[PDB]
Amino acid sequence: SETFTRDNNMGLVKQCLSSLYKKNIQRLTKTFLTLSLQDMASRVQLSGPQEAEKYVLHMIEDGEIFASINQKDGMVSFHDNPEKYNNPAMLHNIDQEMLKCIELDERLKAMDQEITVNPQFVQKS
Amino acid sequence: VENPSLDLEQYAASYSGLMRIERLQFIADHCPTLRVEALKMALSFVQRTFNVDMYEEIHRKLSEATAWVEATRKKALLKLEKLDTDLKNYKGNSIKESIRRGHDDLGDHYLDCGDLSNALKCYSRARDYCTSAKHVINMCLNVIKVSVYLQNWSHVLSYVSKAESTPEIAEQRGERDSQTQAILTKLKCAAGLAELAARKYKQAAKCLLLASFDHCDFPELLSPSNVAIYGGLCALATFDRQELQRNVISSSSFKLFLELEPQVRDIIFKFYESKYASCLKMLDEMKDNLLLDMYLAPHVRTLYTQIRNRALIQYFSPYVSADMHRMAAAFNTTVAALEDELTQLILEGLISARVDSHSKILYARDVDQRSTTFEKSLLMGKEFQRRAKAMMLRAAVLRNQIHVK
Amino acid sequence: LVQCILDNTIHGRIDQVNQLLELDHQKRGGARYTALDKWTNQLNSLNQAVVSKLA
Repeated sequence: SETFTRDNNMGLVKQCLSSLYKKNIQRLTKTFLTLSLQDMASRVQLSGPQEAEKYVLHMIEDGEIFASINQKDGMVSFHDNPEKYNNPAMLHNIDQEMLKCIELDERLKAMDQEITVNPQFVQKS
Repeated sequence: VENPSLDLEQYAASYSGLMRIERLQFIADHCPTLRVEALKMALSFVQRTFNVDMYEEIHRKLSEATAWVEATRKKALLKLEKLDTDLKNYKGNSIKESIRRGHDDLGDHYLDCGDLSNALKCYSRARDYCTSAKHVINMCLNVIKVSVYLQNWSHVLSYVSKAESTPEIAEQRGERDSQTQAILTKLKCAAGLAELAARKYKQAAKCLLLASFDHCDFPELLSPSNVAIYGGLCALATFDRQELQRNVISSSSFKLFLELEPQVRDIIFKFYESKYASCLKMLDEMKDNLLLDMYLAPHVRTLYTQIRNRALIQYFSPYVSADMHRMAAAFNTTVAALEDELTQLILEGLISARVDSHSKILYARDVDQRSTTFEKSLLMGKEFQRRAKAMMLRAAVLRNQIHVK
Repeated sequence: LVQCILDNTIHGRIDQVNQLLELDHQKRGGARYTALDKWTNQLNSLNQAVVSKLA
């Protein structure tokens, strides 16, 4: 504690503790379709089904996880269906990344054209 | 851990020769009520094996934990000087044939008394004095047999590969299929023992299945009774279904070995027939006995884990959705305990499935190739763009000559 | 059915909870995505080589 507070980065380390719980919950999605809140809290050491419900709900709100909460049975179901890559919005995302690569290529080509016209260059080549 | 189910009638007939006494080193720790009986046979056993410095070891071990006898040890020490007389005559003759012929017969003798260091050094210097093709064949058996006793394999592996390739692959035809003593069966058993101790179970099984029972009756290298155990356990843990059927079930050479031990034969067959509740039960009973095997004790835990893991993968292979209640029963475990086992398998990537812990059903997962391809390609583009923009900034700091003094 | 599936003589899977055998009349010519996977993997190593050519 003294080392981290001396370096003034207190809070970043506490964010590592909270992110470990999120990382453990995200690992549950790689193995489970439906997990009880009590059972999940015992694997991620959240000490309570109520705490697990709040932790999972926050992840859904932030978009970190794809899951739903069922209070009738006290179960959490993981819906691993991010996107089908069929909507026209995916086309818009593709051309946004393509434009970034094109602009990157234009700068790369322009800066080597400055090298070719350099009097210092072609003298040593 | 008492095991009264061990049939002493079968076990006494399983080992023969020197391997009986070596097993008792560990067994006698927790098997009382036979010390008086052992003394009865000790009258004809003290003279046996030419024990000189082993006698002091046995009596001191139990005494430190929890003179008619001493007379025998003192008298036997004088016989050590007599054997040295025969060695002088060979050197005086100065004949290569006389030394070479008597060396091979004398070489086996130092092994019995206990001069391991002296015996090994002879073959190293005698290699340059051997130029004939026959002399090459004989020394291969001797060096491997001795090296097994002192438990080394770095030298054995070096000579094994060279001997099979340097002389035009065993002299082409094999010199009339070797001599009367077929060495081809002997190197196969030796290679299996060497590879098994090297934490290579797959190679040990391959070198053990290629053996013929008619020429596999040597009570000096390894007992034939446990040859089937070694070749079955290693093959079960490593070989897949295609390899197991072709190399074990359909192998006529290995069927003779399986007749010796019906338990290992039934375990392999039950595994093939998708009968895991019965197969694992027999393995559990046999597990304690295998722990007393000198060449199999350290590999029992890993072999059993691999066999069970292979059974779990094979069980779920023909299912797109499997009930966890039936699956747990087939593996002699509870649903909760089996769920933990499947969690590690799925995380490791050996099983592509997800566990529905509401109705206790294991659902096979079908990945989408199109979605997976798109997400990994976009991830590659994002990483490439970040890398390119980072290095194009590096070109600025390199061109501008920016550094910390 | 389990023996046939394990022997690759029957191409299908068993739905135990419904007592079903769903066959494999699927898996069309999706080798285009497999080719795109190799293209992406080769490109991933290519960027690192160009950026890290000498220093």
